[PDB]
Amino acid sequence: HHHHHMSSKQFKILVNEDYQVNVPSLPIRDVLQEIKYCYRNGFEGYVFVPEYCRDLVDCDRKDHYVIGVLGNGVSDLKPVLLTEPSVMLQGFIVRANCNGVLEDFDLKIA
Repeated sequence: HHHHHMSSKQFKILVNEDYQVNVPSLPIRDVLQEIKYCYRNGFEGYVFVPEYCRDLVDCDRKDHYVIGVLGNGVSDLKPVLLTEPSVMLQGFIVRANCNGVLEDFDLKIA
């Protein structure tokens, strides 16, 4: 029998809705390892950019990946391209040093 239990972590991440940022992207194998690192150690050095603010994110390697946040409630962390069209995309967690506001995120690995 299935039994509901907590299987995700809570993180306080800086949210960027105001500033244009140029961010690094990675090959898919490296982003999968980076998502494991962040799930264990947190998101220092990262900001979350909501999907409605996607035009704020520049990148020199559009063929490579960033951290995507997918789904409602408990969101999944998955490698995504910045052009990801999924209607389930909440936003991106990208390396940046800009100002923002603090928000809570309930996350697990895809």
